[PDB]
Amino acid sequence: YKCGLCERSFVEKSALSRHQRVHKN
Ligand SMILES: [Zn+2]
Repeated sequence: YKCGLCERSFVEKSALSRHQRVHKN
């Protein structure tokens, strides 16, 4: 799953969700 904001490919949506801490809109 590509973050869109930094498109790092997170294998699982859980990780993608967690990764938003990095930007959080
Ligand atoms: Zn990101």
